[PDB]
Parts: sequence; structure tokens; C-alpha cells
Amino acid sequence: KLGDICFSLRYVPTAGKLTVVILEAKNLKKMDVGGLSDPYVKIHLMQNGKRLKKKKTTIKKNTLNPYYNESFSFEVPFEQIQKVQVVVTVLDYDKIGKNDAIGKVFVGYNSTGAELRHWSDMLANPRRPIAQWHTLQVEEEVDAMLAV
Ligand SMILES: [Ca+2]
Ligand SMILES: [Ca+2]
Repeated sequence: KLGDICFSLRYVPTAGKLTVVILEAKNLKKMDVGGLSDPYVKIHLMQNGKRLKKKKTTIKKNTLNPYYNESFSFEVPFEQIQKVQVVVTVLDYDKIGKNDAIGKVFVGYNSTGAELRHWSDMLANPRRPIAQWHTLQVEEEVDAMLAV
């Protein structure tokens, strides 16, 4: 498995500002042989399949069920909040070597089910934040979904 990461959402149309708040990851896969992991979360703002912004949170050295509660801000127009998708990706850090991909979640157009409901709930609450548990899925499949 990959695990599950909880993150919040908060759109402000009055100003046209998108907000993504990282909360915590759990059941994260072990990337270190017989050891722990160093998973962190990242956020990417894509336009119906077009990379626009890239963000990353702190790194929880040696762990698999760490907390974050980080607040990120984006600049998405009230007319784009529906055409954009916030992708929450969790990657494992490895000092020198490259960072392994634990998994990644996505919310927005291409999204569906609990993911689409969250993004929609966000727009429904253009003032109050929306937190929910997002189960990290295979990044490759995730990228395949965004691809039309
Ligand atoms: Ca590793
Ligand atoms: Ca590691």
C-alpha cells in the first residue's frame, strides 16, 4: 500500500484565492530497508492537465505517520477553481539519493468520488476550510488520470 494523507482545502472567491492545507500522512510505505521513511507532501496546481504551480512541505525524517498542518496559498480565479486541480503528492526523502514516491492524491475536474466531492465541497464553502483523509494512490495512475 501507499498510505493516507489528510489535507484541508479553502477557496476564497471574494478575492479569487485558492488554499491548500497539509495536515498529516499515515500508513506511509517504508522506503528504508528494515528502517523508517522520510515522507513529505507536495502540491501542484494544474489546469485541466497543465502544470502551473509546484509546492512542497517539510520533511518528516524517519517516520510513516507524521503530522504537518501546513497552510499553502494559491492564486486561482473564481472561474478557474473549477477548471484546476490540486494534486497532493507524498514523497520519501533520502538525503543524497532521489526522493521515492510514496503516492499522490488529486482533486478537481478529472477527480471523482471522494476526491471530486472535496474539491466541490471547497467551492461550496468559499470561506471555510475543508479537511478530509485522502488515500495516496499510485502516482503513475494519478498522472494517467489527469492526462486526457
Ligand atoms: Ca528510501
Ligand atoms: Ca527514507
